[PDB]
Amino acid sequence: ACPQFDDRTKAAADRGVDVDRITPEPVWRTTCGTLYRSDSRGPQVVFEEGFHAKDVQNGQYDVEKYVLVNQPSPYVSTSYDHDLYKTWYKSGYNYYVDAPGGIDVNKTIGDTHKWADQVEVAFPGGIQRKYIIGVCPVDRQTKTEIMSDCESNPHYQPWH
Repeated sequence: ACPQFDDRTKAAADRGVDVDRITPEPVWRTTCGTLYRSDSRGPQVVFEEGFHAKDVQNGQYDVEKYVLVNQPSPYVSTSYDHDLYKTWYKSGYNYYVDAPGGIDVNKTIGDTHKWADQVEVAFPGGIQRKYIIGVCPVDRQTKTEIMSDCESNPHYQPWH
């Protein structure tokens, strides 16, 4: 099965997320399959730092408002869909994530909002580097992964 942790923000790269300010009430992901994140930053920084959120102290904690309007927030978005990179094909990297928890966005705010088809999992306080498996770069012209240039994260620590 998947290990469950009492700390729903075990995955976070940023200490000090205030779980009680997350609204509306979060439905936490309890599975442990691979998740994906498109990002413009290459693995040199992402594997060293993990994914930190833009604004844990003063960002937008309401999940509905954060989906309606992109704005600094305590959340790092990922998706259940390996192929979401093809929509976001101008972001040069597709990161493969194996992290506990996260807020299942469609379970929390419903499945009819603007980004429901992106099947998102939002990580409050981001995702520490030990939960990032690796990356594949994305070719903008063909919208495909450059699979000969993928890279494992030296800091990935398997946990199940």
